[PDB]
Amino acid sequence: TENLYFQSMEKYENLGLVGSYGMVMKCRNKDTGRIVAIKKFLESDDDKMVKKIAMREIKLLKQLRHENLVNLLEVCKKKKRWYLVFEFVDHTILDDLELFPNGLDYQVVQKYLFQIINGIGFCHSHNIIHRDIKPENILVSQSGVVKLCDFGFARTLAAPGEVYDDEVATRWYRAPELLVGDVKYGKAVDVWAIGCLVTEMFMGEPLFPGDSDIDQLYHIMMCLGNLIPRHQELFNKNPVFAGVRLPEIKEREPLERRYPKLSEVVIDLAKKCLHIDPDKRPFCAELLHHDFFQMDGFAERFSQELQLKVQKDA
Ligand SMILES: Oc1ccc(-c2ccc(-c3cc(Nc4ccc(CNC5CC5)cc4)n[nH]3)cc2)c(O)c1
Ligand SMILES: [Cl-]
Repeated sequence: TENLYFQSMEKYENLGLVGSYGMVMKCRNKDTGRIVAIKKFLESDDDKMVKKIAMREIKLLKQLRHENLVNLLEVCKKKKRWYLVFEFVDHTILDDLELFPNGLDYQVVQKYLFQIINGIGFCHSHNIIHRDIKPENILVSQSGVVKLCDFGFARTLAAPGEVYDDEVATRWYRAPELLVGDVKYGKAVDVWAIGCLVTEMFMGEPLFPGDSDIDQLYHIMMCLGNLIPRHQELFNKNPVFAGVRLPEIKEREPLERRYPKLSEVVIDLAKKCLHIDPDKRPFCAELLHHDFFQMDGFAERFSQELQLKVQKDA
């Protein structure tokens, strides 16, 4: 079955390159009519140890089955190349943000955020750090079901140049530990990224839109103050930053000063996610029990709502 063995690509037709997401093809199932999204995973099966490691990744995808994650449907082979087949979701959060220049309605933000935190939380409990949270990487169904894509397979088989392209593309959402070169980052980098989406979704403005990694740090520190000493040490030892000094800042512009209309509950949520010290950020499950989701029983009501959406939407 679609779970047991490699399937064939004969039943698929190409419909233009999806997206952003590397080489991800939009295809249609000739037999079912189902529209799908196909990514090229392996170039060559030949390397015996390589294949060994690919099966390790595929096995993990098949175990990351969740309502708020794009589903891997099947794996196909053609010649020496392997292709992962994912579901095709209607649109992205970025698409909604471009229709709504003043930000999203409060309840739409609650529903999108709750789902994002839920999907990320599941990743963390399976020892996966998503590392690529941004509006374009968060898909939305016609029924409003959020689905996270792009977490691990393509990134491992990637060039030093693809690593570099990724870091540039996610620049605005990268936590300070990443920007200074901490290679022992943890799950907390996703929480930071979620923090970034809070004010963006409400205000229709990116939070820290820097032009470079030094400029990114500057935007972060102007709002949130000095980096922790561990981060300063990494910065000073990082060849990327040779001849560059960390921002000194006389005047901090705190978040509530920048967005004085935002309620204290919303500000509190963002600040929790945006701790400069990643140890001080909450974990995902704690976030879902913030007042922002719990006032007027939103989280409870919405969990039931979401379960019916999911079952009739799929
Ligand atoms: O390792 C990987 C690599 C790639 C993916 C991945 C899986 C699925 C998708 C995907 C994207 C997508 N839908 C989509 C993507 C972009 C747009 C933006 N254009 C708007 C519609 C006009 C709209 C819809 N459906 N499925 C994208 C990437 C993945 O899940 C894991
Ligand atoms: Cl859909």
